[PDB]
Amino acid sequence: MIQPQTYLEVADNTGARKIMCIRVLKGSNAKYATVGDVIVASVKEAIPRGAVKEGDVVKAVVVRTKKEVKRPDGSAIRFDDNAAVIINNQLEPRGTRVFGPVARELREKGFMKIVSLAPEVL
Amino acid sequence: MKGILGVKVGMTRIFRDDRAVPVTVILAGPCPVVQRRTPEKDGYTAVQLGFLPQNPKRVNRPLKGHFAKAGVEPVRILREIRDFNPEGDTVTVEIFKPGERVDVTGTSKGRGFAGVMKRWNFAGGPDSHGAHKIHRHPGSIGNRKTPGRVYKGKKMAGHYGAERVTVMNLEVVDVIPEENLLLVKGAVPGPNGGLVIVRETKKAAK
Amino acid sequence: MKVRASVKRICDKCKVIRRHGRVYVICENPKHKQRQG
Amino acid sequence: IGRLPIPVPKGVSVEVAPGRVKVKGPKGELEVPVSPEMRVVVEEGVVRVERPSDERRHKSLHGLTRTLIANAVKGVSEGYSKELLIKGIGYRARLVGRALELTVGFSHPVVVEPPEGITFEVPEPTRVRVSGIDKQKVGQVAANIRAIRKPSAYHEKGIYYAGEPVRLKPGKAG
RNA sequence: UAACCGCUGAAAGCAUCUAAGCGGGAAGCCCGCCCCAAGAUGAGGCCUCCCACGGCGUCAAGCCGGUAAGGACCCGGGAA
RNA sequence: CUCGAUGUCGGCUCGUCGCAUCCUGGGGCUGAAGAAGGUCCCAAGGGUUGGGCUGUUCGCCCAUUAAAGCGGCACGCGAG
RNA sequence: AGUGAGGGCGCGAGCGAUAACGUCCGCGUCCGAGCGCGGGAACAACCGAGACCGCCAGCUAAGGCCCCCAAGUCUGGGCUAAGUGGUAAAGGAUGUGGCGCCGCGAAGACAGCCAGGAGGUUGGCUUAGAAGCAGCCAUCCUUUAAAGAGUGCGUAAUAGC
Repeated sequence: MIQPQTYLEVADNTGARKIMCIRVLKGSNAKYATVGDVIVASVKEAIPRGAVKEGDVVKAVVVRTKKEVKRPDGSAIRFDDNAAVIINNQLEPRGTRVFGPVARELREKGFMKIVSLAPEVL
Repeated sequence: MKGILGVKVGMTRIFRDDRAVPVTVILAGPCPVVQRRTPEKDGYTAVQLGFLPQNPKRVNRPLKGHFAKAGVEPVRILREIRDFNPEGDTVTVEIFKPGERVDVTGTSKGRGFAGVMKRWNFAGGPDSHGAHKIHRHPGSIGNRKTPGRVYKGKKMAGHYGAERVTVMNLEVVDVIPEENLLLVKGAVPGPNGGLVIVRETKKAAK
Repeated sequence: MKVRASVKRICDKCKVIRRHGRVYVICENPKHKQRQG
Repeated sequence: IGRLPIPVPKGVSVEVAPGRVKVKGPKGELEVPVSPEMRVVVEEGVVRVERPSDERRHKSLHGLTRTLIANAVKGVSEGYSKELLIKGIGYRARLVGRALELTVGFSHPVVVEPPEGITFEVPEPTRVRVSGIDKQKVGQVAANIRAIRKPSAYHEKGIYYAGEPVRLKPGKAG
């Protein structure tokens, strides 16, 4: 569901759909890279070419596995942990990416692009 | 602004365009069992009862205390100040309107006797490089010539369940005038299928 | 302005004001707020 | 010799009562303080403050009872109106009845109320002030209003007593 | 009310917030918020109720029944 | 005083007071436009993060943060 | 026969930082070793005072007398009023009260007031401006409210206070 130190997944312009975040970008007292949140990290996994690198950005929270509990008592869980990498502003990293729909995301809102972008099966 | 009750159980419901969860308040309807007139108890107020547990069972005193303004045949009773009795019998079949905010409390389910572990926060000590106490145990208690001894009021092990308490604001959600019941989405303060009460205070400027 | 001390007035006509054992110099220039009580 | 001479014209209700001096004129039944030793008279047209000594306490007391009750009188004679001028591109003003129109906080609700001798005068409103009765409480309320926005040394847009020369300092660099 | 801002005013026959008297003012102080609490011998306040209980050397503040006025005991049950 | 006996570090866990207060606010001051800094007096209310390496508390460094204070109590804590 | 090492206080030199309930020596007292009573809150050595034993006797030290607790909430004359009492220096101040002193042209005072704030006062440099109120000094005259070689708000001098 969350974590501080983390081996997380992504799938943007990733070096590798994996980076380790330090912590949560929220109210100074992290403890939860939580669903639909924004946080900090560097790469863990490799990267053929790609302008990505073995650095560190911050970004926004996708999937989780341990209760995506929504306002409308909409409920879900994906046996997957990953978010999209950000470039400053938030403005996402890559041109596309491998994943899809569901409230929590769009709801957080700031990232419509991610929104229309990851649609279909997967 | 007060309701007397037999707290039922907590359960989930739906509102507007979304579900959320409530609780079951139930109260026949207490009545003017005793009044502190002010000249009577210048701490003026109303004391009432709200049900009835067997009559064959009942001390004379009770029988006549009732006699007083005479009412019925119960045992559930208690009091609250600064609350007029624009009646001489109360139910809530309106008494408590929904879509309103409330404050309320009740008996507090009865814990046990667990130290630094329970009672207080922070789950005990640590575990491994040390096991001659494995995982948790009691913090520290004072010192040499500081106060020169053992302190006097920091949290402490044991019995911390047989007590009572309340919750600040909560929502009145819904009113079922028939079976004198009300759904309120509440911290089920203390058990359920037992005793509670509600009162409303909050000149709270957001 | 203040200082647990000093104060020998200043603004050429800076006022020695007696207020609450409060050695407070009053003038016509903020520069002199002399609070030494 | 000097710190105690004043006449009580108008035949004002110039009298001393329960250890309090009662000065009654246009109505201002002003209560002018009476230190037990100060003492005073009002005969013919002459009203005098006496001095049961002349040391520090007393002498100041003299300057006072004299000046302040003198007040009691001049006051009871007219009605105490404080002349005041509101001025600033950023501000509005009208009596409204019994409050303080006022507007220069860019979220203008300024509904005030008139304490007592206080009558509101909007004849402008650039020129605009109040009338009171009680010289102390009047200068005061006036103040309350001034205070609530008035300041501005470097750029004006405030309320001003008579409106002192408002000393002003430059803004940026030029 | 803290610093800090003012009103009315002398002693310093012009002035000053300043002993005099009045006001402004801090997430802080008493309260308002919940939780204890007359073993606060300085309460108990109110309600109902058995009778002023019955025998003994007056000083009967001792005995026995007195009242199931009530409660305890044992039993049986309890998120206590 | 103590050698017929007082366990010294580092850390842990539970901490308790303190103000020369760090974040908090209240402020007069500015070389104060705004914003933002910086300059003192008032006030402890709550608050006063994770890791790295180093047995080191200090420290230097990563990432934030409103902020990530100094210190009293044998540099609190072995009858924990 | 016993101590053969002791400390404290005051004064006088060491030393030490002219620090320490430091340690060195000396004059004295001290305290132990009596120094058991008073006492100053209570405190081995700071002022009083030597206890052989009594008194339901009286005079006194020191130091005390509103009360807690014996003893005038004495009298008399002041001076502070901050609570100093109820630890502190450097140093700061129209604190408080006191000198022993200076201004009184009732040729009626000072803060408060009124009005004029006088004509050569007009470069000296700089004059873009000094024509007191821009920098290197000027130290004169007439003239009356008695006279500003102009103490001061200032820009372009100047003009106004």
